[PDB]
Amino acid sequence: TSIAITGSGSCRHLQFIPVAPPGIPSSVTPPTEVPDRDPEKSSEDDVY
Amino acid sequence: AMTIWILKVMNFTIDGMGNLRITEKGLKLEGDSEFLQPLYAKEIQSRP
Repeated sequence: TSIAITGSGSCRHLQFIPVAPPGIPSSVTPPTEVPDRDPEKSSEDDVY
Repeated sequence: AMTIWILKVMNFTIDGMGNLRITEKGLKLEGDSEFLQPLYAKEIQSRP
């Protein structure tokens, strides 16, 4: 009745049975890079 | 004379108790720290 030839293993990104798939995946949102910097400080008590 | 003795003992420079500083969270040590007697601790959780 039906034949479904599908990829796997090293063919993960490949499907070979034409089902007419219109699937268009979205794009990964760019996350803001958050580098952490801890330089030394002179005392803010110098102000007082 | 007594206050100058305090300033000489604790080395009250312009920026606090020498390199040691005291803030809201707790001690911030801008110098090395070698202790003669055994210390104690509760956790040591280094920052990521």
